[PDB]
Amino acid sequence: ALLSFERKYRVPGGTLVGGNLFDFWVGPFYVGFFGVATFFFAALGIILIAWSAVLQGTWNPQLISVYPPALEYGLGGAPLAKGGLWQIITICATGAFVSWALREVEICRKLGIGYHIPFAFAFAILAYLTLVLFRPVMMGAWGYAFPYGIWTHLDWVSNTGYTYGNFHYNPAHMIAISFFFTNALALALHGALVLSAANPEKGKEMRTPDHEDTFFRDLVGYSIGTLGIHRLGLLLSLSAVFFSALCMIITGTIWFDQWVDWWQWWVKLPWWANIPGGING
Amino acid sequence: DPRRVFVAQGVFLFLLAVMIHLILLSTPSYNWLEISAAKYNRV
Amino acid sequence: FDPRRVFVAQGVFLFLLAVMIHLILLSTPSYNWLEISAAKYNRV
Amino acid sequence: MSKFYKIWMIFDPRRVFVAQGVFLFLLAVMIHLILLSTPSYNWLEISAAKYNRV
Amino acid sequence: MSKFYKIWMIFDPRRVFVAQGVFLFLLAVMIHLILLSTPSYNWLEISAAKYNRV
Amino acid sequence: MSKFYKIWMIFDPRRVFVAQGVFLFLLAVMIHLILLSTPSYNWLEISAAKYNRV
Amino acid sequence: MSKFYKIWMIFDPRRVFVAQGVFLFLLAVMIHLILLSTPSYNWLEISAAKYNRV
Amino acid sequence: MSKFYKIWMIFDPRRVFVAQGVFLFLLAVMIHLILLSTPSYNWLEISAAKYNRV
Amino acid sequence: MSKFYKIWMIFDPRRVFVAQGVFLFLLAVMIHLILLSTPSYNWLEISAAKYNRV
Amino acid sequence: EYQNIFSQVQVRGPADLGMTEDVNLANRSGVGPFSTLLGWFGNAQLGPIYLGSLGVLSLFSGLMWFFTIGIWFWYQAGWNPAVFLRDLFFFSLEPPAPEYGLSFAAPLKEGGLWLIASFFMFVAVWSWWGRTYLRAQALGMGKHTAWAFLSAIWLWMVLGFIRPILMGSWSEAVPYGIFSHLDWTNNFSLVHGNLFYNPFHGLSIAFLYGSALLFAMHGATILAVSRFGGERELEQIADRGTAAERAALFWRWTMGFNATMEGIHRWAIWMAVLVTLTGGIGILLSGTVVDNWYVWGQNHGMAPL
Amino acid sequence: DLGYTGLTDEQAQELHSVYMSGLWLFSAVAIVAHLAVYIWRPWF
Amino acid sequence: LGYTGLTDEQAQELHSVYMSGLWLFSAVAIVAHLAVYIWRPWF
Amino acid sequence: LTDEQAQELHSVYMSGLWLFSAVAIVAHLAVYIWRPWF
Amino acid sequence: MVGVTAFGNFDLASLAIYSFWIFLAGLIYYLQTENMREGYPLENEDGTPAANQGPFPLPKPKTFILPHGRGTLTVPGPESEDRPIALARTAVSEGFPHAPTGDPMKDGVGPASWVARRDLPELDGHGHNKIKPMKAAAGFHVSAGKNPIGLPVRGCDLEIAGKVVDIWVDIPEQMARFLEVELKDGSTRLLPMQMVKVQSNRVHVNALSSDLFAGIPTIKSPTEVTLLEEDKICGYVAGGLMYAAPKRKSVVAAMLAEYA
Ligand SMILES: CCCCCCCCCCCCCCCCCC(=O)OC[C@H](COP(=O)([O-])OCC(O)COP(=O)([O-])OC[C@@H](COC(=O)CCCCCCCCCCCCCCCCC)OC(=O)CCCCCCCCCCCCCCCCC)OC(=O)CCCCCCCCCCCCCCCCC
Ligand code: BCL
Ligand SMILES: CCCCCCCCCCCCCCCCCC(=O)OC[C@H](COP(=O)([O-])OCC[N+](C)(C)C)OC(=O)CCCCCCCCCCCCCCCCC
Ligand SMILES: COC(C)(C)C/C=C/C(C)=C/C=C/C(C)=C/C=C/C(C)=C/C=C/C=C(C)/C=C/C=C(\C)CC/C=C(\C)CCC=C(C)C
Ligand SMILES: COC(C)(C)C/C=C/C(C)=C/C=C/C(C)=C/C=C/C(C)=C/C=C/C=C(C)/C=C/C=C(\C)CC/C=C(\C)CCC=C(C)C
Ligand SMILES: COC(C)(C)C/C=C/C(C)=C/C=C/C(C)=C/C=C/C(C)=C/C=C\C=C(C)\C=C\C=C(/C)CC/C=C(\C)CCC=C(C)C
Ligand SMILES: [Fe+2]
Repeated sequence: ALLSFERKYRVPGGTLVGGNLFDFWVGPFYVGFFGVATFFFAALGIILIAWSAVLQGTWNPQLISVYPPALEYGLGGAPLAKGGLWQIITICATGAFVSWALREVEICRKLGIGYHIPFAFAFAILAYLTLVLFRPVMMGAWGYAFPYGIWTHLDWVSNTGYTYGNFHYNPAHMIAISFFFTNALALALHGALVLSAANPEKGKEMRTPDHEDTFFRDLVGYSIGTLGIHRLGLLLSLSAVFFSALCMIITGTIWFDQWVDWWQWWVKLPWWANIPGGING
Repeated sequence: DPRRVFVAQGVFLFLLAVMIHLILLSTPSYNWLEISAAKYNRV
Repeated sequence: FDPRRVFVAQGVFLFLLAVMIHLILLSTPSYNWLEISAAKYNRV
Repeated sequence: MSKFYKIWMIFDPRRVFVAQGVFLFLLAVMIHLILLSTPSYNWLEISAAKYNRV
Repeated sequence: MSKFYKIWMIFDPRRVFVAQGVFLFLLAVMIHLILLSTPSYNWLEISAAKYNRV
Repeated sequence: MSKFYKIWMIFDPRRVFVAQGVFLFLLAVMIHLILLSTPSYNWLEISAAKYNRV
Repeated sequence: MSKFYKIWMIFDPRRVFVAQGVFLFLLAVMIHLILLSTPSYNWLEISAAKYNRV
Repeated sequence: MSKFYKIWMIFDPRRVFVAQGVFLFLLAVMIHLILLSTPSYNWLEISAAKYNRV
Repeated sequence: MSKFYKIWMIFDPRRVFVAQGVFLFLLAVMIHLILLSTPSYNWLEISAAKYNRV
Repeated sequence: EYQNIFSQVQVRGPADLGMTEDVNLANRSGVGPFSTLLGWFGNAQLGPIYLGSLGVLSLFSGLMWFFTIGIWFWYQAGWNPAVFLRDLFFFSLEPPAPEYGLSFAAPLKEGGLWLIASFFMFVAVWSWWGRTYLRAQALGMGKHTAWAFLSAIWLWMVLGFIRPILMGSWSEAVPYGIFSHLDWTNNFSLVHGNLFYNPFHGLSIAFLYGSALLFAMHGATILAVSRFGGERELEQIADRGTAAERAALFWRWTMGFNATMEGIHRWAIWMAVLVTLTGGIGILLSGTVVDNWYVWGQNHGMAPL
Repeated sequence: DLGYTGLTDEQAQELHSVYMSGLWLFSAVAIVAHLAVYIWRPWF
Repeated sequence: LGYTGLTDEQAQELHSVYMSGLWLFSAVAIVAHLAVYIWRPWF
Repeated sequence: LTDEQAQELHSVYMSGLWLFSAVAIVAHLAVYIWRPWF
Repeated sequence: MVGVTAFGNFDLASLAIYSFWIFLAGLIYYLQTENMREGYPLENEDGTPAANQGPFPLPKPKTFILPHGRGTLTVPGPESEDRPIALARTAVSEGFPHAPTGDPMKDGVGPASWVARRDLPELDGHGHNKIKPMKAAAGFHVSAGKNPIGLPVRGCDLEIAGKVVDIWVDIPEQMARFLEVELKDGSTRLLPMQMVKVQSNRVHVNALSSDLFAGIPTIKSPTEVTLLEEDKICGYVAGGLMYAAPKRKSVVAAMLAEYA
């Protein structure tokens, strides 16, 4: 039912809409107005994906695919069987994600903590909306969004990437990838450091934050601190997602050619554009 | 801070001089070494 | 100005600039002492 | 030139000597690889052509 | 050259000897690999072509 | 050469022996892989060709 | 060779035995896979060949 | 061989037994899959051929 | 074999029994799926052949 | 609202030389300068760094690796500083051609230097791993960092050493160069069919996305409960406070389950380690067992045909 | 009495005996199934 | 040696029952190996 | 550990080591006779 | 070894993927088991154990040996909270809020909650106190940004309830922790830095108003702060966000309240 310590926190108030209409729990889950909304949307979306499985003709979970409308339909509606189910599922998913963020706001708010978590979830929501809503609308058709399938949206990724050659040459792409790799590195180092401090050589006393700073300063020579590492983690993840959204919003919209052709500008800069030798020329 | 300003100024002056010399060396003309080679039959 | 930091920066600067100048000379077909010597002494 | 010795009241000998050793080895490696890269002064190929090893 | 020994009043023997061992092994591996890379002085291929191993 | 033993008043035996074991094993693996890489001295191929196993 | 036993006043038996077990198993797997890779000494394919199975 | 028992004054029985069980099961699965992979010793295919099933 | 019972002074029965149940179920599913994969011993297809269901 | 993203006022005093158990301080250097720029985000103090036997080994090997690649880049530009400036991202130190196989008989100029640089890189990385282990040991801490680094090293070794040996060719390792190694990645994907249909590739991507997810989640949670001293985590493990409870209750009321101040770091370390673990397995299987992953996916219920 | 699990000698013997009775029952059912399959269609 | 906690007699008893189990396992393995070898040799 | 403990442990180790070595030599001779590599 | 199958389509790719599925299930079980060391067993809203405990059993206990001779913490263990909670349940059924009986902030329930930690200061690595006022620390000085010492302190109702005297810093960590804010009562209160907005002329506190500045739990000793009283101060300052919402002069709050 309740954690040993949970009861002193289960108080009324701190909710955006609906007073105490839905200000109650179902098991551990806090419900709220936006919890009601998000349960509705999630349930409807999962059901409509199952109905897509029925219409398509497979029950293999890895072959179920809900394709967006084809290019000729433009930005209008499509029949449910050939593109409309995708649109309804997209609306359901957007509503579910937004309601989840607002429910998180309500919970953060009943507990008296900052709103960093719904903040950071909004970044992922905006990346999803970039892929599904902003770019296809800016670009003319719902057919540029990805299908809802486990292995068929990878086909969308591959085709979109190879439309512009090697997508590795997108520069915002490189920045986003560097942020992702740095984020994974920092997460591994942080988890390892805290665990090694709390679980020292075996039977000797528990370590202190001073030991963590000492270890990492011995390793490379500059410890960032606990507050520093948590700030850096939040910012690395958010920067990665932001640059992903940027690299995809500019693709097919202001850049239409091979991306190495973008990299071509530095090579042609006046004070080396003509020299013989090297890779280029 | 005079120290930071002086370091930035020195870096700026040197980098700008190198850029200007490189711009000159890029052009077929003004390339003192190469026009000297043409003059003195170094081919 | 700390004399130690100034001296280290000056040494790095002088050496790096000398290397850059030597590389610029070696880039040109002329002034490449090794290669013009090879042409002179029939090293081909 | 006589009182250049006062550089050692400016610089700690340990750090200077480590940096100097690293610099000298790196420079020697630099020059040896530059010589090896050119078809002439690549003493290996030159000996190989002289004694007809191929 | 007689009083080079005072280098040991500058440098701790332990650190110097570790660095020297590392340096010497790395240099030896360097030179052996350089010799093995060239078609001549790659003593292996030389031995193979001398005894008609193929 | 007689008083080389004083190296053990410089170096702790435990650390030296661990490093020496690691070094010797790595060197042996190095040389064995180099021998296996060349068509000759890859004793496996030699033993396959000598007794008509192909 | 008589007093090699003093290695155990240098090394803790537990750590040495764990490392030795891991090393021995890894080496045995190494050699078995190397044998399986070559068309000869891949005892599987060979017995198949000898008794005319497939 | 008589005093091998003192290995248990080195190793905790619980950890050793868990590791040993995991190792033995993994090795058995290894060897069975290796046998199944080869056209001979794939006892399934062999018996199906012998009794003319398909 | 008589005093194998002392294994239960080594291992907690609860954990061992959970692990054993998981292991036995996984092994049974393994073997059944292996049998179903082969054209023979796929009892489904075989019964389809015997009674001419297809 | 103050968001705790940047410090709004800084303080400093005497430098902290660090704890002093079982650590030889002859090898620890002196504290460096304080950075006001780095102080707006985390600690402002730089140094002191420990310089041991493995430290010197790793520094030497890594410096020679970097220098070797640089000297090859200089040769490859014709010794022209302007060409080096303009083609810095296009230069490449490429491994031997396939016809040499695994032999060390490749001439200096189609891959002898690649082999030399690779040897230096090998020594540098393994020395750094040993240094991580020993720095953890000196302070009486656990070896978790060493094992996470070992996962990263596993992927690195598979990419550069183990897979070329299995395929019997040095030509299938990764060239040293920015755009060249990106093209190596793309061409590896093209040659083996889609890596998108490599299941371990998909798992690796799942755990990289999960790393970004989990670490945004955890950074946001700790910054949200930093008003109760939540960033001081070792002490919250030692003596649970209200920050830990509020974090646990947020995640419990949000998704039905929560973690501990201690246990979220087990989640974090495993989430980050599995990336390179599954990646190494996938790359090792790639080409050695499967050479067309799309067909494999068709055969395994993954692709429609 | 190693006490790792806390059980005593008699408890250990009782639990092991009932385990082994279950184990041999499982084994007997497995042997019956194996004989049935072998008679139905041999794999040797 | 004083690394785990057991005495001499406990060590001998545990090792003896282990080795009885080990030789039982080995005997079953030898029977299986002979059966397979007779059925189809690999040498 | 003391001197006597060291000698006892090393002696039992070496007995195990030579047993392992003997089994290895028997296996190597069997393989060599079955199919030589020299 | 490219492409031979042991059975069906099963090869090393398949063996590896299934082995990973098994390993992942085991790892998930282990991770949750480690995370069941605080807050369990589960309990009803009336304190008695629940019929629920979950599919995952509790792990075996492990012991942390605290540094500086503080003792040992062994988990999981018997958890009580060694303090009375002033709440009354709203409904007879479960999953409903418990309303405060008296003043919510100040009995310490809800967002104003606190935990009975050890009434001792946390120590740095060397044994001294970890957190310390500027005057008690030797060598520390405000190093960048707007020095808050000497500025007035304004509450959420646009009154000034006191003004800043000193900064409490965290010695090894080298960062400011509390504002010592002194009232024209003359006694001093502690302000967490992450709850204060330091401006050019003014230190704004969105959490509290003037009349609530006096209620902040004061510190036992005047150069040190213990963990208990840090919870106590932080919990009240933070619970001020909901429990001082009425008294607050926010444009958007008045906007919505007038509409509502
Ligand atoms: C019986 C029937 C048979 C059944 C068979 C099936 C069994 C099913 C099992 C299902 C899974 C169950 C749960 C598993 C996870 C459990 C984790 C855990 O318990 O943590 C406790 C424990 C917590 O320690 P602590 O309490 O915090 O320390 C306190 C001490 O004071 C301070 O202690 P410390 O500081 O000294 O730390 C020491 C310890 C603690 O480690 C940590 O601190 C956490 C670090 C996490 C990262 C570790 C991964 C590093 C990867 C290394 C290299 C990767 C490449 C390997 C190649 C890939 C495989 C081909 O270090 C380690 O354990 C890691 C050693 C890594 C060596 C790997 C060598 C190659 C693989 C060999 C397999 C055996 C590995 C060791 C097993 C025994 C370990 C004692 O941490 C561990 O022991 C880690 C467990 C490591 C498991 C194996 C790692 C690799 C797994 C490979 C998966 C491959 C799947 C198959 C796909 C391909 C197939 C073809
Ligand atoms: C067309 C290109 C192909 C493709 C080809 C490949 C290939 C090929 C590989 C990957 C790999 C990966 N790809 Mg892919 N990839 C594609 C599409 C994607 C997409 C996407 C949305 O489209 C994503 C998210 C990913 C994501 C990923 C990662 C999950 C994974 C790499 C893990 C990692 O961090 O490695 C980076 C980490 C390392 C390499 C470890 C380094 C460790 C060492 C110790 C570091 C030493 C540092 C050295 C000494 C330098 C010192 C510097 C100084 C100290 C400053 N790929 C397509 C299908 N991808 C890898 C993988 O594992 O695949 C299974 C891989 O090899
Ligand atoms: C109380 C107030 C009452 C006021 C009533 C008076 C209002 C009158 C409104 C009349 C028309 C309103 C126009 C709306 C603006 C549309 C922009 C436009 O220019 O249209 C051109 C396009 C025409 O597309 P086209 O492809 O046919 O032609 C290209 C456009 N040209 C050539 C003209 C440049 O139409 C659209 O953009 C369609 C967008 C559909 C928006 C539906 C969103 C649903 C809400 C949920 C969103 C979140 C999830 C997103 C998922 C969406 C489904 C997958
Ligand atoms: C690809 O490579 C191929 C596969 C071709 C070749 C591979 C080769 C590899 C190298 C093969 C490796 C084989 C290994 C080395 C074999 C090892 C065998 C031995 C070490 C396994 C041990 C088995 C013994 C087990 C069965 C023990 C059983 C005993 C239990 C029944 C109970 C006893 C446990 C305790 C002591 C009992 C009571 C507890 C106390 C309180 C008294
Ligand atoms: C690719 O390269 C190829 C593979 C081609 C060639 C590779 C070549 C490499 C170099 C081969 C390397 C071989 C190594 C060097 C061989 C080493 C062999 C020896 C060192 C291994 C030791 C074996 C001994 C083991 C079996 C010990 C067994 C003893 C146990 C049974 C118990 C004894 C333990 C303690 C002492 C007993 C208890 C004592 C009490 C008092 C506590
Ligand atoms: C002016 O500047 C100077 C010249 C002074 C220096 C500047 C240098 C700059 C230009 C350096 C540039 C460096 C490049 C850009 C770094 C790029 C690195 C790339 C991105 C690395 C990516 C992948 C490499 C990994 C996968 C390599 C893995 C190989 C390991 C597994 C070790 C391989 C083991 C070898 C093959 C064993 C061989 C053993 C001996 C016997 C040869
Ligand atoms: Fe943390």
